[PDB]
Amino acid sequence: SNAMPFLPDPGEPSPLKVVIAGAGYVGTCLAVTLAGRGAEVVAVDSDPGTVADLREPGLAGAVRDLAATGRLTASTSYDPVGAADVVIVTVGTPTDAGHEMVTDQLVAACEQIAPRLRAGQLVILKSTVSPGTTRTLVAPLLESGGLVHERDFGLAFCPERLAEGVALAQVRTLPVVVGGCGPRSAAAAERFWRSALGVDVRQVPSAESAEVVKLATNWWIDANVAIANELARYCAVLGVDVLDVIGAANTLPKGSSMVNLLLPGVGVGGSCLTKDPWMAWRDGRDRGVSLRTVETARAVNDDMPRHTAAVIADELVKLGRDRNDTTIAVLGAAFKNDTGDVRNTPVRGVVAALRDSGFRVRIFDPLADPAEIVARFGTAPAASLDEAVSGAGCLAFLAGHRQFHELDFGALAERVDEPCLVFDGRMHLPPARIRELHRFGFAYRGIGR
Amino acid sequence: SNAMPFLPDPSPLKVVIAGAGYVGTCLAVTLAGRGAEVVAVDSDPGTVADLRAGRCRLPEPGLAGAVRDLAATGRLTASTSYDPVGAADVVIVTVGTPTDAGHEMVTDQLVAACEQIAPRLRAGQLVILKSTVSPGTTRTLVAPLLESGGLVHERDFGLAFCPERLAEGVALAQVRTLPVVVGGCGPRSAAAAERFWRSALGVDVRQVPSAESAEVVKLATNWWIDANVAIANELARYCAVLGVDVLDVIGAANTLPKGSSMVNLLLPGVGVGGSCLTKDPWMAWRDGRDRGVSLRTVETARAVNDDMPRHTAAVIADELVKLGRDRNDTTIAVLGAAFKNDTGDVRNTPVRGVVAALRDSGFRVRIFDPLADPAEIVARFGTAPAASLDEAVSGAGCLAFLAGHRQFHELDFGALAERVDEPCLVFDGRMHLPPARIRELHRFGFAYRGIGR
Repeated sequence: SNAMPFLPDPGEPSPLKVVIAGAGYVGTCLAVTLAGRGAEVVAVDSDPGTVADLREPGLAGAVRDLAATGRLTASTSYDPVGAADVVIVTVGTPTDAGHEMVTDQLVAACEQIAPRLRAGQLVILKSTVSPGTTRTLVAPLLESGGLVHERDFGLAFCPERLAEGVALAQVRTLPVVVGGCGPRSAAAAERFWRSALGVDVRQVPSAESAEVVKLATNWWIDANVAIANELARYCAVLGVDVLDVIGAANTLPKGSSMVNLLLPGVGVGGSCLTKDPWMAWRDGRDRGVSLRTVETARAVNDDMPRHTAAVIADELVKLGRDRNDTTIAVLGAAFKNDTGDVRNTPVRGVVAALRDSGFRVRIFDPLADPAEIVARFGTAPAASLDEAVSGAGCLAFLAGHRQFHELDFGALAERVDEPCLVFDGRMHLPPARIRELHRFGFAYRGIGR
Repeated sequence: SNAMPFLPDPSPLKVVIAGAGYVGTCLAVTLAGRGAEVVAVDSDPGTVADLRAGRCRLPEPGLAGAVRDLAATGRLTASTSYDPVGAADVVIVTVGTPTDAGHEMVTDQLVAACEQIAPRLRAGQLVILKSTVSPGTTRTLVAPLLESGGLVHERDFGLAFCPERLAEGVALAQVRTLPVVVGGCGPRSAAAAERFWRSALGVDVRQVPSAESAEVVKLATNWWIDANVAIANELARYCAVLGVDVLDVIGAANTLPKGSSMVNLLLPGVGVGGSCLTKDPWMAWRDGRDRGVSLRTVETARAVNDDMPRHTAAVIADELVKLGRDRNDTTIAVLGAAFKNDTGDVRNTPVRGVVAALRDSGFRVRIFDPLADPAEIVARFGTAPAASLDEAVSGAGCLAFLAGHRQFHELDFGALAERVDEPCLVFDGRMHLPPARIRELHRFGFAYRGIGR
């Protein structure tokens, strides 16, 4: 009979008790941010390794501090759901070869939460799902234990909009999109994010609407990266620098803000950009809508790793080098800068295409695990940066990690084999920095640069 | 004598604008208004005689008045001859650059303009090309033509490209709010062009390393816009099958910072018109193709936006069928024929495709745009428009807002409900009415529908 049914008063002396189902990257970033603001958070993950550890810049140096305050704990069991105020589901939602969502992890998480759910609790789904999942799949699974959503517990979908590399800085200033499965669930979700995170909230009329926001965002990004890569390939045949063009074009106000030509790269990786547009495409296809912009964006960005390798080989040929006298040092293997995730990386495609022509390739990413490189590239990486760059006739920066921008190129020039080509895939070095490389005797070339 | 700069440092700045079209006149009046002496040179004796008398046939708001006043100050004059080029400080080329069926630029007007300017060029002058051209035109086509008279560009005279980024409808009100992109054919030409725009226009300048780079900026902008309207139109068709409002989605998505600014999902519509968006991407595609680069994003964006007029008509007919209406009891009042809101240009509009597709399934269609010329509608749609808003809406079983003019947002829908034939469908194509306004329509007895609304 309450006016605020699914959430206590934010000025309550007792801490807010939060349970995060799925202690992945999104899960841990949210856990540390919530715990840092005074909430008692339990991270629940099926992997015993992740759980034992808990018990991204700034993440490891914040999980440790909050685990010591006692506000951040972890469990393999869903038993702490019963004492919780808010349950946030961030478990994996991978797609199959046919771009259909694999509900196995979500279904398992919901089947475990459902009997432990208590009236008055708030449940937020955060996993990237196909539209209608919160209301037609998740809600009935959570209702098996006798409760009814919106009436007994609040159920809302809230898209994850974390930027890998600057996640902990961006998380606490960015507005949260909230799609409630009803007016009670929508009000509780907004009240939660505003008090627990200190962020603004953008309400949408339904959970479905909030599910579309996520897929529309990744479709927009992936398709704009495709415009940008083709623009780079076009600038390349004109002898024009694409970054000067993008910079000048983006000074024009248009739509809600500015003309926003995204930066080009070596291709697109991660879950978000290579799966979410295909998921929208399949969902649309099953409903009779053809998403041609997705089809084209995915084909354009999937051809970039092979194109990047062709540009490298062509630029090396122009220096009088080839697959017989050049060893390529690939610096950066992750898709996202300031991350070490190589699960789905366009670097894999570049390396494979260079090795397909007959080139000797060395790999070095300072943030990636060596076994992760072995499992993804089939070869062990270089022991250190010096082992990778020594005798290299090419330095291919296929990830723009902070550590690569902090390097001394004057020292590098003394280790590499001259003439050495520096290929700027995802560094996007400014004109002043490019002059430094040439001064040390380096040949500089980039995608549309 | 020292090596000269390509611009002076008491007497007013003398400017000659080759091509007194829309872009030409907007620039002429803006330059003259700030104290420059401008001569507009046009091949059409009609345009020249008008500007000389203070007349302007262009609808651009504030333009015919700006002409009127500046022609009276004597700072704005016009000529059919290129003879005033010799007394000029700065020569700005804004002549037409249409494309053919093959998306190849038709250089006839540009070549004629340059062949006339070349023998009149003197050392130390500044020449700016502003026409939307294929990359490399300033340096490989225009420069040799201007060098026939003995001079050498960058050494003897300044040559720079600077893209036109005028917004039709708010041109004069925005021509000074926007930084000018300057692509010089050298450091001397680049410095003179920046100095010119900063002093003559009072705007900031954005330098790019070459004329080619500045030529790409224009084509990249229109390619980005056209392709981002295609993403938006498909997103609307997708939201439609989900029963989700596309504007709530776009609004929420655009709250995320990304790239240089924000995630910028453009607004959906009934298609794409005008010279810029349907020709500039195809021009880049054709230039890339000749150089071995496939612009697939352009191919898809053009196909997606060309299918929108037919799709919009199909949605209208389907929504009318669901109401219990058909081509036999419904007359459709199409309100708005211009592709751009708060403009009356119907020369290349997706509204033509919608109307034609509705008339292809036997529907009676009335057209009413308050800003468009009636002869412009007759030439494009083959039929005369409605005499007034009341003639169009009277007995209409459908009100299809295919342009979002300010005039349409001001209408009394309580009053329209009494004029239309009930049940009446309001098709929202370009109005983008908020949820509160849609509720008000339902309360007058209107049926409301939009693609992805």
